[PDB]
Order: sequence, then structure tokens, then C-alpha cells
Amino acid sequence: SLSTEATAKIVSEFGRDANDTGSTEVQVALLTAQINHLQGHFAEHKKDHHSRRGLLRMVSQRRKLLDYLKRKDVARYTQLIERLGLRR
Amino acid sequence: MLKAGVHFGHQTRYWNPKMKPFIFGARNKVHIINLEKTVPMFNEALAELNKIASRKGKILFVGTKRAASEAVKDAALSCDQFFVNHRWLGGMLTNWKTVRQSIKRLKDLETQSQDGTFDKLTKKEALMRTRELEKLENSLGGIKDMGGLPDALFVIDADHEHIAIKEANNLGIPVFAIVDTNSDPDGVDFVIPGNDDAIRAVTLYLGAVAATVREGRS
Amino acid sequence: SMQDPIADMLTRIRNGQAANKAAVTMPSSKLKVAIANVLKEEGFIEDFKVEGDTKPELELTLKYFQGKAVVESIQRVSRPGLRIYKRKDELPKVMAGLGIAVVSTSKGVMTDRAARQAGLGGEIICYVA
RNA sequence: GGCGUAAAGCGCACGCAGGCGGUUUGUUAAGUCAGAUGUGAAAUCCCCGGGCUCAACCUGGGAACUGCAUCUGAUACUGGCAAGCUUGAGUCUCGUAGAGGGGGGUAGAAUUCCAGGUGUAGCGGUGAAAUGCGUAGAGAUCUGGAGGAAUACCGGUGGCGAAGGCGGCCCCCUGGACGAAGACUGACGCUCAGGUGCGAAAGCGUGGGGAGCAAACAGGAUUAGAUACCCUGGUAGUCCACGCCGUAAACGAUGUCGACUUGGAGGUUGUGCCCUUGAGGCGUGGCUUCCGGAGCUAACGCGUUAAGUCGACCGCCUGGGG
RNA sequence: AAAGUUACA
Ligand SMILES: [Mg+2]
Ligand SMILES: [Mg+2]
Ligand SMILES: [Mg+2]
Ligand SMILES: [Mg+2]
Ligand SMILES: [Mg+2]
Ligand SMILES: [Mg+2]
Ligand SMILES: [Mg+2]
Ligand SMILES: [Mg+2]
Ligand SMILES: [Mg+2]
Ligand SMILES: [Mg+2]
Ligand SMILES: [Mg+2]
Ligand SMILES: [Mg+2]
Repeated sequence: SLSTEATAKIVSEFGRDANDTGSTEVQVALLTAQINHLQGHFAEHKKDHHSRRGLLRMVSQRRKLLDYLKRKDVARYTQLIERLGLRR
Repeated sequence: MLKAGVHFGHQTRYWNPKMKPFIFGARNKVHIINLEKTVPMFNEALAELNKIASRKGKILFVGTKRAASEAVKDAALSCDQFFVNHRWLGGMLTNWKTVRQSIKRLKDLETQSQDGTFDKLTKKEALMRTRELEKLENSLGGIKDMGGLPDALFVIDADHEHIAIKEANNLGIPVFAIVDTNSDPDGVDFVIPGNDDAIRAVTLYLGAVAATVREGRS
Repeated sequence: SMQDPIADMLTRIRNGQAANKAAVTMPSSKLKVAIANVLKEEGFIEDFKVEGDTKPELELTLKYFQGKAVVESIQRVSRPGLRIYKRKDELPKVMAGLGIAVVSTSKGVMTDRAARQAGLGGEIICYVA
């Protein structure tokens, strides 16, 4: 579930400060890390419908943050989706 | 002015939330009645009681719980007034056009105890008539001398004497009731927040009230 | 979520009068202060206060002429789901003029009688009868 | 105007279009508002008059024509734009309780079957009986073994899950709630037609598996009849893998999301403080059960988890039958 | 254990 060491790495990378956890870059990147990580889990457990519901909450709530960040400043959104790798 | 300090009460751990302004909690799961907000309204009730006693309004005292069962007799029959010490008959005020008949029978039986039903008839009938007379007397007691409806009602428990309060509200009779923390202010016209299930307290209430009435007779 | 803070304001007043509270309190706002100003000068509610630095908090002292509550009926008219704008011709009268209607004109928030004298119209915020 | 029970809340959720949207400042004037102009045919309608002796009818002026367009200005509200602010929403740190889910193992009890050893004449069943099983030796009892399915006690208006639903123990994958104190983002929000997903049992398809139960079916009774209830059996099914179906009295017959409005008694699960003293006490949070106040209402009843007072969206109803 | 039915003003 995105172990504490893994989260610190992403927070420090996309965060504009060492303890900046909450900026939409970090939030989206944290969601992307877990969505990609959970992808392997569901290639084995197809009928884990309850865990997939939690995954869909992350998929949708990332789109809400991505759609939000583009509205505020389309430039910072473009460097995000390119560096993370998504939006296709 | 917070003299006796024997009227803090609380009746229980719980309460009736309408009693909120007059109480604070205590360590024993107990609701201390604010006497500082009891003495001002108590004088107000005494002030109006003095006013109606000047108009000769036939003040009625109501107490049925064993604490006030005998004390109400002591205060009402003390000066000039009436009382109900036993069970309050449902409707002895609103249905007074019928209860007045029972008083008339009680007087007739009271007369019969002096000229009629004592030896002019069998013991099998004299006993039952006498048994009925004391049954009628204990229930229709102090109100036997009341000429009709009263003008002010004094109550010891709002919750216990709820029927009498509702009857007085149905009529046009002000209700001077003392209320615990478990009672209901909704219905009485002069709240007197304090203990009511204790001899030390009800005697203080009755003694103060009766003294006010005796002044009012002047 | 909360989408009509003013309708929230009227509900606190309505429930506070129904609960016989000595004062109701809600998060403050420019519009709430403007309306509460109308209600205070009109007699329906007593003095009001705004406290706070970064979270303003508006308190209204509810008024009771007798055992009853002064504010008998207070109703929201122009809600976010339906905006009601009135010309100067058709400004509503509440309880045959005994009550008031709080209306937002281009010259501030006033009553129906005040806006009528000013010869303006605007949004019908609420009826206060 | 309604939707707990009268007709009416989709089974549940995610979610695009749409609808709505916290607070402060500025700015623009789009909605909105105040005038003005152009126009809104005449006649009809209305109001004040006039003429047929009155009336109908005819007719002079108005007022209307609730509209639209343009010009000027007002900025309180809504909208656009800019800059913010944290209350909503979310991210992180630490911990907590869980039948939440998927996968893989395994433990014991019991039923059945098979093979054996004692051993006898009944067993089984019913309201009574009978079919059935049993001297080819049953039932009973002990030993060994095989198989499948379900997890006694704990166990609880206990818990978890959006709903359906989830109950031995152990592992490895995973989801979601909650709390304390801290930072962080800064309206990122609510609802949701169409769409998408999940969705008891039964059922269907293809492979397995099959102890026990058991539709169908058979026999025995019961009955006037008995295609039933009862008895003895017994196949699909119930179990697994993977697809399909997509319905339930899928129900607290109560859509979701916020706010506000007396109380009492409990359960469950976090926590921060004193006298850590020792059982304890005072508070603060989240879910949950019962009773009840006002209020509500046709009444039953609901009642801080509203069916109270309100807002934002959505769904649905319009007499009974057909 | 068995126990079905019985047109309205
Ligand atoms: Mg209707
Ligand atoms: Mg029905
Ligand atoms: Mg439902
Ligand atoms: Mg949408
Ligand atoms: Mg739950
Ligand atoms: Mg099935
Ligand atoms: Mg099958
Ligand atoms: Mg059978
Ligand atoms: Mg259905
Ligand atoms: Mg169910
Ligand atoms: Mg339904
Ligand atoms: Mg209803």
C-alpha cells in the first residue's frame, strides 16, 4: 500500500518542499504509483471486486485532480502528465 | 433568602430538560436546584398570594405524597383555607357541578352522625354508613367548606399533582406549584423550584405560605 | 454540501426561535451581516455581533416579545435553484405590509418598503412575517 | 401536490453532459435593476365621456399592449476575469478495531460409505402405521481407511462492507473506515439523465466433484379424492473453475450530500487529563440499539441515525382492473 | 390424526 519509504520518495520528488505533501503534483503522483502498482495485483485476482472498487476511487479522484490542475494552470499540468506518463 | 438550606432536592440523577435554568450538577449524579433563582420567584408567589388573600379567594392547598399528606392539613386548616390531602379525584374542579353533590351527601351524613344514623338503625347499616362517611371525609376533606371554585391553587408536586394542575389550567385558576428537577414548568403559573419530597422542606414552604395568607386576611 | 448560506441563516433563526434560544450563531459573511442589519433595525431581532479574525462568526440575539417568538415565519424566496428578481412595480408585500421582505437592490440590501420608496427592484432574498 | 404503510425512492455504486456551489478584495457589466427612445397596426378588452328615447350597438380620448431592440447609469445579489484565504474536500506522518475482498494451505467434530472383529433379533419411522433395512446376519459397539461439505463453543439489536453480503485456524496480495497531534494543497466540492461496474437464491453453458440435504420422480400412508402436508427413498441442484443471467418483501417498503433543533439509558471502537494511586473519574471523537420531548401526520408512528426546520441535485406517482 | 361447503335485502 505504497510503503512509507516509497511515499517519502514521491513526496520529495514532486513536492515543492521537503515536507510538501498535499500539492496536486504529489497527490496525483502518489495515486499513479499505487494505480500502477495495483495493476499487477488485479492481473492475478480478477474477481477481487472489493479491492477494485477502492482502485476505481483512486482512478476517478486522480482525474478530478488532473482536471483541476489543468484548469488552474495548463502549463504545470502538461509537465506533470508527461513526467508521470499518463493521459492516453 | 437562602435561609433554611434544606430544599436542594434533585429528585434523581436525571431531570426534565425544561428545568435547565434552575439547576446545576453534583458529584452524586445529582441536580442542585439554584436557590439563588428560587428566592426571587418565591417572593413573587408570596406577593400574589398576599394579593389574592386580601381579596378572599379561597386558596386551595394540594398535597398527596406522604411527606405533605399531613402537613397540608396543618397549613390549610391553620388559618382559613382548604386542602386535599388524599387522592385528588379526577375532575373535582372541572366537574365541580358533580363533586358538589358528594359534599352535600357528606354534610347530610355528617348531620346523620348526630341525629340520624347512629342508633336509629341496624349495626349492619350503621357501620357501612359510618364506613362510607370516613371514606368520603378523607377524600372530600378540606374542600367541604369551599363554596365553589377556588381562585388560586397551591401544589407540592407538579409531576405528582399533574391532574389538578391541568384542571386549574382548564379553568382560570393560577397555579402556585413548587417544582423539582424532574417536574414540568409547562402548566404552572408561579414556579417555585425546590425540593418537594422532604418534610424539612415542605413544612418550610407551607409555613411561609400560610404566614403570608394570614397577613392577607388583614 | 452547503449551497445556500443565507437559507442556512434563516434556518438558524427559525430553529433558534422554535428552540427559544437566547442567541443563534453561524459563520459570518458580508451578505449575512447585511441582512442581519435589516432584521435588527426592523425589530425582528435584537443587536447582532461579528467576532473573529480569520474565521468571522456572526451572532444574533433573538427577540421574544412574550412567551412567543417575534419572528413568526421567515422564508427563503430566491434560492440558488430558483432566482426571483422583482421589478419596482411588483415588489412583494408580506402579510399586507405588516411583515417585511428583504430585497437586494443595486443600492444595498433594503426592505420592500425602502426599495419601493427608492424606486428600485432587485432580488427577493426572503420574506420575514 | 405528493413518494414508510394509501400510487410513487432505481438493488447498490462510480461517473461524463447538465443543475447547483464556502469566504475576502478588485475589476467587467452579462443576467438583474432605474430611466430614455423606437416599436408593440386598427378594432377588441378596462376607464372617463359622447350619440341612437334606455339598452345592446356606435363612437372621442386615454390606460393597456405584461414583449423586443437600442442608449445612459447602479453594483447589493448571481455570472465572467484576477489575486488570494482557510472553514468544505483532499494529501502525508503515527497508531486502532474489524466474518471487508482475492488466493493458498491446514485442524478438529460429525454424517455417509468401504473393509474387518464381537454380537444377537430386530432396527428405522409415525399421531398410529406402513413402505424400507435385517438371520445372506442388520441395528448396536470397536478398529482401520476413503471422500465431500460446513465451521459447535466464542457469538453478542457484536463487527466489517456501497449494496448484494461476509463466521474455524495460519500465511501472502489488497481495499476501506476511525482517532490524536502535527504539517501541506487551496473550492480541488455536492448531485447526477445517458453510460459503466457490482449485484442473494434459483437458473443456463462447458469441464470437474458429489458426503449430507434435496425440486422432479417412486413407493407407503392420510384422505371422499390427496398429482399435497407426514414416512421411506431419491435425480438435477446445492460444492469448485470459468463464462452467462441481472432478478428478490434486493426492505429500516424511508435516494444521495450538507446545515440547525430539548433529553435518558446502553453496546462497540479510538483518545487526553488529573491522586497513574486500587477497582476508578472527568472529558472529547466515529459507528450503533432502545425509549421518548417539541415538531411533524390520516393515524399508526418518526423523533439529533427525523417521517422536525431547511437548502442542492436526481429518480418516480396521477382511480381499480385490463 | 381427520375437520369440505353453504346465492342476499
Ligand atoms: Mg396528492
Ligand atoms: Mg399494498
Ligand atoms: Mg433503497
Ligand atoms: Mg458531471
Ligand atoms: Mg458499518
Ligand atoms: Mg447459485
Ligand atoms: Mg452448473
Ligand atoms: Mg421428502
Ligand atoms: Mg424490482
Ligand atoms: Mg436482504
Ligand atoms: Mg423498492
Ligand atoms: Mg409522510
